[PDB]
Amino acid sequence: DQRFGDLVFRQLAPNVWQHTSYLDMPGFGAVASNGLIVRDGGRVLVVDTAWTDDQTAQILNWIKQEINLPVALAVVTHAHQDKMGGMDALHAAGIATYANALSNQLAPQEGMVAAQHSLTFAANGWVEPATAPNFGPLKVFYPGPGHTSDNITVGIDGTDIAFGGCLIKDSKAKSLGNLGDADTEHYAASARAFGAAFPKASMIVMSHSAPDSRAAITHTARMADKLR
Ligand SMILES: C=C1CS[C@H]([C@@H](OC)C(=O)O)N=C1C(=O)O
Ligand SMILES: [Zn+2]
Ligand SMILES: [Zn+2]
Repeated sequence: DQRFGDLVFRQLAPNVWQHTSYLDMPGFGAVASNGLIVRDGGRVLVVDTAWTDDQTAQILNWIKQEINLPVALAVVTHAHQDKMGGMDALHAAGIATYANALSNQLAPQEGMVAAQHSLTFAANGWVEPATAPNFGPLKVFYPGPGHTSDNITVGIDGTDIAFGGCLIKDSKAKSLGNLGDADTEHYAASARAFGAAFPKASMIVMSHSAPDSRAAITHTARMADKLR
């Protein structure tokens, strides 16, 4: 995997890359955050911003250089900084942004810029397709409240990659990370719903670890069960 400015990029599959940015948090130093970049025909689709506007501009620059296709749309997976910190950059590049309607409602109070468009979901978790027009291989699933009440997840058609975002931790993880906004009562169930929603997916991309096996889902759920 490749360094570019302060960011790191790793190709996970033919038309799927994972982007990584860092933030110095005081007392623990640097923290990595992963999103996805996806080439679909003549378009590129982004899943999650970087921590900051500048890092997200860097993402766009790298897409210009390594793929040099226009960015059709971004999806952000909940209203925290690792996932929405760079909404202004995307808007300034005139890229269409999408989030959970709840994310857009929460964003002002979590100090984020709302996306331009709001996804809504069926009772079974699946995105209403009207609200996610022309997402190509991106299948968006709302697993229920866990890390945040608004956390959403994205599988990529034509790969065995699903993206858990901050919901899923790594199979050798010691805790569940920041639970200050979390739904402790439903977290295990939401992790497992994410599993069942993408049952064949075998490469689980996450916010804060390198891609992992489905034991990430299992281990995260088992960890959440001990918090209920
Ligand atoms: C490990 C951390 C601390 S750093 C990042 C934080 O970014 C603002 C957040 O989204 O809570 N998230 C997690 C997490 O449990 O996923
Ligand atoms: Zn978060
Ligand atoms: Zn996180």
